[PDB]
Amino acid sequence: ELISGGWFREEPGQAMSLRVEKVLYDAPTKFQHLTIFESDPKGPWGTVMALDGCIQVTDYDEFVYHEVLGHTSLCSHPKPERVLIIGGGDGGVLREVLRHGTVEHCDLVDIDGEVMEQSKQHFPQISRSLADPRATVRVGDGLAFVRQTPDNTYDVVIIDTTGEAFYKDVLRILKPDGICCNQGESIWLDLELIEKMSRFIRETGFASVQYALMHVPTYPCGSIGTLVCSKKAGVDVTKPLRPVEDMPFAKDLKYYDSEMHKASFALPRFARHINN
Amino acid sequence: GWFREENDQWPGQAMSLRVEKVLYDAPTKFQHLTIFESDPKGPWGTVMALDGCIQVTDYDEFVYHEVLGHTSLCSHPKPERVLIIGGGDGGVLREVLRHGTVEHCDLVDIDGEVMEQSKQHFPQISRSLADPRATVRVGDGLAFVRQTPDNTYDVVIIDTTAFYKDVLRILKPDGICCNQGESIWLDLELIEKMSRFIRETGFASVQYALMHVPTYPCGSIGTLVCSKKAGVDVTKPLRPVEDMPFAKDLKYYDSEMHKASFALPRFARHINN
Ligand SMILES: C[S@@H](CCCN)C[C@H]1O[C@@H](n2cnc3c(N)ncnc32)[C@H](O)[C@@H]1O
Ligand SMILES: C[S@@H](CCCN)C[C@H]1O[C@@H](n2cnc3c(N)ncnc32)[C@H](O)[C@@H]1O
Ligand SMILES: Cc1ccc(COc2cccc3nc(N)nc(N)c23)cc1
Repeated sequence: ELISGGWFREEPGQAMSLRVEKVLYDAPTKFQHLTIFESDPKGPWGTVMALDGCIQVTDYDEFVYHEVLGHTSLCSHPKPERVLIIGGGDGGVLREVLRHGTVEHCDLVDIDGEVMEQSKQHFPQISRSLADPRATVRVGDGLAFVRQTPDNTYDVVIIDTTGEAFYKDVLRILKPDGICCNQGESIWLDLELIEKMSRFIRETGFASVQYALMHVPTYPCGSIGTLVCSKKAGVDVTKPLRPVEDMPFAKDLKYYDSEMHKASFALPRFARHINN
Repeated sequence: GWFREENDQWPGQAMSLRVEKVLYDAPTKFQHLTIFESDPKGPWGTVMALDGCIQVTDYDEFVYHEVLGHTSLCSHPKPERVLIIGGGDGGVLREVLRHGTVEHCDLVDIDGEVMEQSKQHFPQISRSLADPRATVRVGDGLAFVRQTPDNTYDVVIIDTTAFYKDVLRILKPDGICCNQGESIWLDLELIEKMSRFIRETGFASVQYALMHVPTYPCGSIGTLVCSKKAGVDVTKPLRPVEDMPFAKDLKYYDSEMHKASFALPRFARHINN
């Protein structure tokens, strides 16, 4: 029950407010509250999607997190043929993955079928990937999906979502050269959580884990990062194995390139122990 | 009990912080100055705004002060005399003073009430103001540079809320000017203009360095790093901070972050080529 002309508010002791031009969807789903609106056309954001009160997608900045997740992982892999995306119901990470000609197939599993339906309706430049015949899009819980996946199925697993048994399944379903990249977390709000997850994922049996920081302006404090995790040892994910500049789509990307890839693993000194 | 930030140039958008206690709120001869204690449940601590725009918080002031102070002084072969225009809070100056090469720093800020309030409410920032190697002037930086001799400064840092020709003129041959330089998300066209304008004034190279500033609108800002002498690749450090004894005291800046900060998203990269 957002109203056109009203203001959408996101909140300890800080709030962000964006004026609403047209409400497109606002209702609880089976799993979470989903809000989609056209923002004030006098500002840059365009259409906005929020999940339980928190902006997840906007027209203006959607490309950052999708390009970074899709390319930092696939450009770290020698031949990414088969890819899994867990979450990603909006289609953005999938759109990026499908740019890569080496990809033969990509499975995507998101628990909330209404997010994909609403992204098809109101974010066609993000969600058009979901109709690709190289993609199999499924509605289900990713926890159960990886539990039921055979050993050695995927070259790359991306976890684009909003436990010890889960990560051991991710490690087991990846092939020997496997690369995983995981949910965004903030060096400003979540530093302790990042340092724990990084230790835990190495302990689980990944050979290396490096955090890649990116400039997402609509995420709280304006950055987020992903842990890029290599199953095999001797792999340096911080310098691209397969530079995107050698691929025919590089000029179409709005954020990512090789210079940003190498830059993203440089952290502010207070966080640098995450990576060394 | 909320401070609300919203600027006419970015319509239908706002950021707000809960106010625990108001410390100061008055116009000044030049601008509106607001200082408050923010919610103790949150990280920001004490907050200073000027004309309704947050300029400093206890929590993240290190980022903008380290980037400005160290990107510029680490890009200079031997920075002995430094000018700061603005910076009445003391933060750039505190960073500039870490450097053993610096013999003297002049700091010229138009607003004396800023410095006064900063000594009162931000002592861990404004202690620098009392340093024997600094001279602090209340006054317009536009007038100050006009009345400064050619070839006076190694580094000019413009930390603010004909002029550039004067900055170019007062810098020695190998001089570096660094200026606060706007958001790639909300003012990218202003950065393009400024970059071209400074280059045509006669700086030989101008490069934009991006940094993560969590209390700034959309979480980032950058500075334009400008060299009078050509061939000067500012984007790699000439005096790496790691060879200096205060390197581990820093909370944000090091040489990996220096190099990284000049890598721009593809949509903004035409600022640097
Ligand atoms: C919209 S997407 C985040 C925006 C960046 N593209 C986050 C999705 O993760 C899904 N999600 C959350 N938990 C799960 C599980 N357990 N399984 C699959 N998908 C999940 C949720 O439905 C969102 O659509
Ligand atoms: C607070 S500082 C903000 C950045 C975080 N250190 C911005 C300062 O610039 C001063 N300022 C503004 N205009 C001028 C001029 N024209 N000259 C000098 N100082 C100036 C102003 O009073 C602020 O303290
Ligand atoms: C003073 C000022 C702050 C931010 C901005 C632009 O930014 C935003 C605006 C509104 C809502 C936002 N909500 C989220 N999540 N993120 C943002 N960056 C948001 C402009 C001006």
